[PDB]
Amino acid sequence: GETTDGVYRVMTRRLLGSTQVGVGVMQEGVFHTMWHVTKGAALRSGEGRLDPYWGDVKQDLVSYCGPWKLDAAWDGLSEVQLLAVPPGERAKNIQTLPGIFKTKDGDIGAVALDYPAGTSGSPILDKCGRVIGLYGNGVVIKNGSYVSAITQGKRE
Amino acid sequence: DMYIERAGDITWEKDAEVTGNSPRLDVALDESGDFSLVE
Ligand SMILES: Cc1nc(-c2ccc(C)c3ncccc23)c[nH]1
Repeated sequence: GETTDGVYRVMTRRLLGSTQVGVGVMQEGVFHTMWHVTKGAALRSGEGRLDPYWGDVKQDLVSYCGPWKLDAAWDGLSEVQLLAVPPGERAKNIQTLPGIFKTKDGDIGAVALDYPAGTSGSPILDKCGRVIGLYGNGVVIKNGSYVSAITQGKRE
Repeated sequence: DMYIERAGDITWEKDAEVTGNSPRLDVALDESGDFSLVE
């Protein structure tokens, strides 16, 4: 299959037409997405097959063909770009200064950008173009708007 | 079957659209991986 580094759409034909269920990142031969996108199911790339390798429903992350590769982190200071890939529209970089998810276990970056659920898995990047997390698991605020965690895995 | 299609390179793009705020939010994470507002 297509193993080229970059951002990808995740599609299904299980509904009407072809429907975009989410997005992911190919890096070092590994596909990274959010667990709620695939539910751990295998994926096609042409006539090539991608099998899950690693996942955790709590982190809401899953990796295909290998272990989680993405180990960059928000520095807690600088702005970032959501490389948003919405259903039926072109990849578009959107720059923002993360807010904070304050949890009993620690502080997490959060990005206040609203997009259709099919955008889940779009990468978040630092000034050097490194993926510091994935967009699409978070919360609905006072306003009715959506705030996402910057969800990052652990590299071993 | 779900399938993947490439949508672009992973690149910082200088002079991109700058938007969204930066809220500090009190949240809880459940065993099912769903965030919620602690208040
Ligand atoms: C069932 C489920 N839907 C999501 C979800 C992901 C991403 C975005 C941008 C969303 N926006 C509004 C509502 C839900 C969203 C998480 N889990």
